[PDB]
Order: sequence, then structure tokens, then C-alpha cells
Amino acid sequence: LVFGGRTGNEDIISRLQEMVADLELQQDSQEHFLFEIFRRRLQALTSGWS
Amino acid sequence: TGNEDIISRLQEMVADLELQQDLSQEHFLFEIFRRRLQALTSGWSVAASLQRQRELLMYKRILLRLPSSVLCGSSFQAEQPITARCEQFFHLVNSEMRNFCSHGGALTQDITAHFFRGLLNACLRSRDPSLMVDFILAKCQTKCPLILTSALVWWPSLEPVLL
Amino acid sequence: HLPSADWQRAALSLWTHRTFREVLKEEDVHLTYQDWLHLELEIQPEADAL
Amino acid sequence: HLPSADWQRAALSLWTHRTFREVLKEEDVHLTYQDWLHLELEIQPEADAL
Amino acid sequence: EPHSQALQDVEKAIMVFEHTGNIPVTVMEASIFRRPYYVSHFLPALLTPRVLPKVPDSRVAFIESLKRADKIPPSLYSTYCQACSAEPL
Repeated sequence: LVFGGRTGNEDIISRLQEMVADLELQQDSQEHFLFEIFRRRLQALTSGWS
Repeated sequence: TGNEDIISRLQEMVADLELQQDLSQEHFLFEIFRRRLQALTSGWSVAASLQRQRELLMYKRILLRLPSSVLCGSSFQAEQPITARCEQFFHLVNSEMRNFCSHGGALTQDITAHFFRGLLNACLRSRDPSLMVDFILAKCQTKCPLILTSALVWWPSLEPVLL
Repeated sequence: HLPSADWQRAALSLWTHRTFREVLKEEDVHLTYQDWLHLELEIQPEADAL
Repeated sequence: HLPSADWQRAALSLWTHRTFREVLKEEDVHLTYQDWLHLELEIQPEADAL
Repeated sequence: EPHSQALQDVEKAIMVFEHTGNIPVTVMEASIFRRPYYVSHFLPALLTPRVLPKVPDSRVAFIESLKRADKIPPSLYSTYCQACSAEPL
């Protein structure tokens, strides 16, 4: 029985939030890598209705 | 353990006030740090010493979580309005963090990198970046030489990041 | 949604009841922002209820 | 060495051991950044040594 | 085979419910218009003929939300609850 779902790490999303603010101020026209990654994961999924 | 959401709320308000300032002035954080160090016992007893050590390591933690922009500000306008908040920071490094948040006559990898990242950020955002970098790192020989002495030990770390 | 409807109902009946509202005005009791922060920090990211 | 002594001492004696160091140099073993994350994501804040 | 696939499907449905509330809607579509696979899936949704702990939790709340949706004909719920109650050497 899988009985819901566990979390693991709200820390690591904070460790991301940092690097995000950093690169962002370093830039400040060009486009972000996040939306690229999102497209890659949506593409690597199955295209079915199941 | 209780708080990682509230620290995110802090990050939110920090970035807000960062952009409000980008719209020279010195940050209220360093004032709060000075007030708590002052309101500690100036007595040299191990109780007070350890309490001060705890308080500084927590200060170091809060600044490593928050952006490297609160250290150096952002977008140094001209050479006349220069070294604002960095003297605020240097006073803290000389008075306090050199006592507790050090090792081997030098600083911490974490805060060294946090500072240098903030430095290159604001400098490269500003014009004459090499010249203004050289200016502030010449000031550091007089105001807070720990940074340079730290950056000699933590160079194999930073050089890739900075390059 | 959450545990027993009677505990829930009890809380709401108390909350709506007038003399609670008339007491909440003159107040040391009115939950200062700092007191709020002390309780919100007391709780964990472990057993949330939210 | 197979001491049935304390675990802390055991771990550190194994670290110090040269042959373990010689093994880490052949890099199917060196714990990538990604493998690092895949473990650190396993663990919970709930129960934690640190 | 549709039993194991159905358990993977109900796992996903429940952890979407968690990240949300209010019933993942893929499943509510599959309910009215895939009744065969709805019952091949809804057997795994009631595969907790098992210790139901004192506090409500994921599975508990998931199935409560479904029976509030007026799905689960009370036959299978009654079944669920009943099964739940449980020299040479």
C-alpha cells in the first residue's frame, strides 16, 4: 500500500531560490532555461490519453 | 525546524526593498546586528563569549540565505557615491566575525563566496567594472583585509565561479 | 474536511459567540504580530495540518 | 581490520585507510552532484541527525 | 495486468489529490465513461482491507471525497469496511 505520498526536501527548493535570484541579477531580451527544461520533460512523457 | 517558510517570507520582503532602493543608503540589518551585540554583556565570561558566537553564526546563516546584493548593494552609480554598506560590512567583519566566524587567520568559504558573488554582480552591472573592482579591492587593504586573506585560502573555489 | 465535525463546530460556535468578540477588543489578548511569529516558529514542517 | 568497536571510530578509520582512497579515484564511485541530490532528496526533515 | 496498472493509476491519483484537494478529474471522467476500467481501478482504491489508523490520512480522505461525490455504490464500501475490520531439524 502506497498510502499517499512523502515530501523529502523543502530545503533544496530554497537552495534553488538563491541561485535563481543570483543569475537573474547577473543578467539584468534573452530567454530562461526553465521553460526549455519544462518542454523537455513534457516531450519525454507519453502523448496518450491513458 | 519550524521556520523555513518564514525565512522564504523574509527573502520576499528583502528582494522587494532591494528593488525599492534601486528606485547610496545603508541597510537596517547591520543596525539590528549592532544593537544585539551592544545589548549583550560586554563581560568576557565564556557564557557571554559563547552567546556572542551563537548570535554571529546565526547572522552569517541569515546573510548566506538572503541575496549577495545586501552586502555590496547593486549598480554602483559613480566613484563619488562609492563604499556605501561595504564599510558597514567591514566594521562587522573587523569588530566581530574575525573573533568567532574565522579559522587559521581567515574567514568562512560560504561568506567569502557570498561576498565575491555580490561584488562581481554589482560591478559587472555597473560601467568601468575592472577599474571599480580594483578600487574596492584596494580599499580592502585598508578597511577589511580579512576578505583578501580569506580569498587567498578559498581561491581554488572562487576562480571558476568568478571566471 | 478535518477531524471531528463536533470539534470543528465547537470552534465555530465559540468564534461566532458575542462575548468572545466583546472580550477581543480591550487587548493584551489581541495576538501581537511578534506573538503570532513565536507560535508559527514553534510549529514544524514535519506534522503540518496544512 | 574488523574491530567490533564504536561506529564513529570505525567509519573514520575506514576513511583514513589508503586503499579506500585508491578506490574512490576510479570514477564510477565519486558521488556525482546528481547522485548526491538523489540521496539528499531521499531523507526527511522529520527525523534527522543534523 | 489491469490490477497492477490500476494500483499505479490510483497511487498517482492520490498524490495529485495531496498536492491539490478536490478529486483529480482524469479519474472522474474515467468513472462515468470507462465503467469497466472504473471498476478494474476502483478495486485497488478499496484494496485497503487493512489497518485503518486512528487519524484520517491520504487513502481515508481520498475515498471519503469519492463517497461524497456519490460514487462507491455502498455494496463495495460495506465490503471494504468488513474486510478492514479484519527430528530432521
